[PDB]
Formats: sequence, structure tokens, C-alpha cells
Amino acid sequence: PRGSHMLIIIGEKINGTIPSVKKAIEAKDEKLIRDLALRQSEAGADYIDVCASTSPELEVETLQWLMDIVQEATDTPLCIDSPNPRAIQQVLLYAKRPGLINSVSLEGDKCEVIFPLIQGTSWQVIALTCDNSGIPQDVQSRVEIAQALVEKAQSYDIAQERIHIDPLVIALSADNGALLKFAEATRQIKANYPMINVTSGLSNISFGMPLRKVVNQNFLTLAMFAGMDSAILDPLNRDLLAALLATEALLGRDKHCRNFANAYRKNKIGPLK
Amino acid sequence: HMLIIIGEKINGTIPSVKKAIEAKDEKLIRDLALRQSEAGADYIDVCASTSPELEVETLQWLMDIVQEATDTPLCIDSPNPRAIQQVLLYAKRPGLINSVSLEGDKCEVIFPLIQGTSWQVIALTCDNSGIPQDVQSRVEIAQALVEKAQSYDIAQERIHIDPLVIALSADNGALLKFAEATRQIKANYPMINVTSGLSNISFGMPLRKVVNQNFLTLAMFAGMDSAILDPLNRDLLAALLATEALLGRDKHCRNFANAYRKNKIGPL
Repeated sequence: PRGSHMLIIIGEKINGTIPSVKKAIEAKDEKLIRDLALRQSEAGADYIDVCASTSPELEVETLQWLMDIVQEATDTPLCIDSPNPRAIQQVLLYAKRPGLINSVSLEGDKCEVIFPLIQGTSWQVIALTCDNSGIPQDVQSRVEIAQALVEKAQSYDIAQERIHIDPLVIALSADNGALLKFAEATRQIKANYPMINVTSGLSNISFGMPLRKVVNQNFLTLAMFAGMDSAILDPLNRDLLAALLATEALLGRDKHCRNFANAYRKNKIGPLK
Repeated sequence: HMLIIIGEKINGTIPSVKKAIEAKDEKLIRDLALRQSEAGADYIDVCASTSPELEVETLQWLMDIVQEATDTPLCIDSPNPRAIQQVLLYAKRPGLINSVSLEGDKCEVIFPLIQGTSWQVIALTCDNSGIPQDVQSRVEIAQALVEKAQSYDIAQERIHIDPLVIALSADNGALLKFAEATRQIKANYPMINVTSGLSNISFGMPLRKVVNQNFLTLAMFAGMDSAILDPLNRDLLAALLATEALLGRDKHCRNFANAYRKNKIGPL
């Protein structure tokens, strides 16, 4: 298919919601963070997500700390993850090179703050298909919100190719059509905007189910075949990485299956040696 | 509809099974039969894979032992239409035949036997020249099979067309071509079944089990209706059941939650 490319990976591990990362933040233990940055970059991450998950008054200093330790360790660009657009505004200048912003939506002033910040730069943006009413109730509302986001971005000269639209997959336990609806939203959005990226996290699909890792991995395989361009995930999860690379090969994107053969040769997938 | 599972383990190419048939170890065969049905098989494949002169007696033995253990119907697997003729009457109930194609006299022998019965048939998209070289030739051979079948009043519902997936390591469009053939076949014949084995996709690759499992997920999304597989592989069965839920076929994710409670999937 026109415009096929390897899945863009956003490495999720440097997030203060994870207890081990929360403690390293408290200590200014540069070592655990450096290491997460290195190992994710070595596993093929394209971006390193940084999320403070602290009290609001320590968020700006914590992001700045996480940013500095990541960038001392690796040139793989940052994904600045904050729910507070002001925090993103106050840390963007600490990045050595343009990356990804996680995220805007039509809620509040998210677009009004972040779009002028990245206008005229090569920063990219995740855009969630939700607004002041919360999570939309059907496919068509997601597609319409997508259109609204793209049009507001364009008013700041931000091209479709810089936007990763997240159409907000539902828990399969709450709606058995969750993936089917994800694929249909994806189809409509990419038809309207051929140069845009569609993105997702992998874990919301499996809430309320057992063996969540298994459900997440099959979601990833199917979402990829449905047209997903990027995802936020854990590239150090060796079974997930094996699924990801197997699917790439199966979708015809890994010439002679070399990438898969290698990751097997170098022991990055398969039984741990 | 839920993926139809043809349980592949009772096959004399597997050294423990070849041993069992030489020893007449009934217990091993009955165990494979029963556990495969418990794991959700809709059919139990039996394949002698002996010399041609012992094939008919070996199938008859396998069929007798399997049917002592389970009421799940048989899939009689032979490349010799005469062996299938000579054992069909040993089945207590109609099952599946694996397989016919346009080669030789496969259809001319097997279709009169199953005319007027409820036996189903696997039909491979190949002919006397061997494996087709493209998607269109597979699609045309499927149409030729359906027409031949219809001349014997065999409805589309009874047919499982196998469009013969090639190795991904030989052709990096293998899955994409399988999906396109499946799509066109199902478009032309919405009531037909599409079927495949899983192993051929992964020949020549490392971690074949991972490749095979991702193939199954993708193939299901493309419209595959049945597959010949090992339902005793707990990773593959978890993948299979997760994909059924993901494709909206498992009301309230019940079968998946059950299989995890009844410990058919997940950590032993």
C-alpha cells in the first residue's frame, strides 16, 4: 500500500507512574533513567517518552531533569509527555533537537498553547480525538474531531505529516467492537489525510481481561494491518518485540526478513541467552 | 463465525505417532484425540503417512481408535483418493476430507462419494501443473473447483478452499497475496470457507512458532474461516482466542475468560 513504512515506536518506560521510575526521580538516580533511555534506543525506539507524574509544582523541574539525563545518554529524540500544556511550554527549549509532544486534543487550551509553540519548528504532535465533553461516543465523532484538529493545526502551518492522530481505542470488555471501530476510524482518517499518522497505546484495549499482554500483542498485530503508523509501547518486552517484528515481515516491510533474522541473531528476540 | 479448528496432531510423520501406529499404542492416540477436542477442535485430522501399502489399514486403525475417544468428527487426510474411498465407511458420522484439487482424478473420485451426504471437503487451489504462480490463477482455480462441485450438487458451504500460502522467506508478499486471494474468493463466494495450515508461511525463518502465530492473527482478520493447527499449543490457542475476541466474535469475551479459568491458556 502507498506510503507504507515500518511502525514508529515511542518507548514508554520513563514514566513516573511506574514505581521504580517514581523512586529514581525522588533520588536523582541518573543511572536507572540513563539505562532505560539506552536500552529503549537499542531496541529500536524512535522517541523516548518522558513523563514526570509528580505533583504539579514539581513537574517542570522533574521533566527538565529527565530530559537532561535522557539527552546525555542518547540522541534518540524526546517525546514530552504532560497533561499540562504550560509544563510543555516551559520545558520545550531544554530539548537539543526536535521531537514529539504527548499530547493535544480539543479539550481546554491544549491546541491554543501547543500549536503556536511548535509553529515554524519541526516538532511533531500527538493529537487525541477528544474534546471538552470527554471521550467520544462513536466512530463518526472521532473522525470529525480528527478533522477539526487537522484544520486548526494547518492554521499554524503544521503539516499533516507532523501529526499523530490517536482515535482512542475502547476496552474490548466494554465494547466487543473496539478493534473493529478502531480500524474503521483509522481507515476514514487516513483516506481524508493520506500523509497523517494514526497512533495508539496498546494497553487500554485489554482492561478487564486476563492475560492482558497476550491481548495487547494481538491488538498490535491487527492494528498494524489496519494501518497504524506509530505506537507508544514497551520495546524491552521481548515477546511484544518478537510480535512487532514478525508482523513487519508479514506485512511485506522487512526485505528478505533481514531485520527479524538479525534481532534473532543478536538475541534481542527468542529465548533469552 | 468462530474459526473452525482442524486438530493436526494425529499424523504419522510425527515420530511419537509413527511409533504408536507400529506398536498399536491405542492409549497415545486416544489421548491426542480427546485433548485436541477438549481444546476446541471441530475435527480430528488422521494422517497415516506410512508406506502406500499400509495406508488404508493404518487409517482404519486410527479412525477406530479416535472414535472410541471422541464424537468430534474426523478429517481424513490422504493424498490418495482411493484410500479415502476405502475408509470413508469406517467413520460413524460425516466429517472432512483433506483434500481434493484439480490434479489427476481427485475431484472425479471424491465428489461422487460425498454427493448426497454431509461430508465436507478441503480443496486446494492447484492443478496438474503444480502450485499456481500468482493470485489470479488461484482465484480462477477456486472458481473451477466450485463449478465442478456444483455439478455434483455440493454446496459452497461444504467447501474449504485453501489458496496455498507460500513461504514469507521466499516471497515477502506471501501474506499480502494470501489476504488478496482470500478477499477475492470470499467476495465471489460469500458462503465458501477459506482454510490454511499455518506452517508453510514460516519455512526458512527463525522462531517459526512466533511467525505462525502472527500469520494466524492476520489471516483471521483477512477472512480465514478454518485452519489446520495444533490446539494443544497453549501460546497459539491464546492468540487464536484473543483474536476471536478482537474481531468481535466472542460475546463479552466469555470464551477467552473461561479458557483462562479452565486453565486451557495461560501459565500452567
